[PDB]
Amino acid sequence: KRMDCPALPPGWKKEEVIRKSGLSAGKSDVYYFSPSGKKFRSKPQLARYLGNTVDLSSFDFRTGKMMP
DNA sequence: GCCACCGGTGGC
DNA sequence: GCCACCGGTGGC
Ligand SMILES: [Ca+2]
Repeated sequence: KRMDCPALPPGWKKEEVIRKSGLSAGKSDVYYFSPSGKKFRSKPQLARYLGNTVDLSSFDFRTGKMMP
C-alpha cells in the first residue's frame, strides 16, 4: 500500500513491494511516488528529480525516514 | 512501447 | 558477501 512519507516534501508516498518469484522471492523493493505520480527506485534518481533545494543527505531510502 | 518485475554487479 | 542501483525484458 502507498503510504504517506512526511520526511519528503508534501504529496510524496512510499510503497514496499515483496518480490513474488525467482531466487530473490521474499526480498523487498522500496518505491516512492511523486505528487504527480512518477515512480522512483533509488535515492540518486529521487534526488535528481527533487533538485538542490531539497536536502536528502540524512534521508534513508529503505526506511523512508530522516536518519541523522 | 510501456513498465512491473527479477537478476547482476561495482564498490564497499 | 552484501546491497544500492539500475539493466533486461515478458506480458500486455
Ligand atoms: Ca514533509
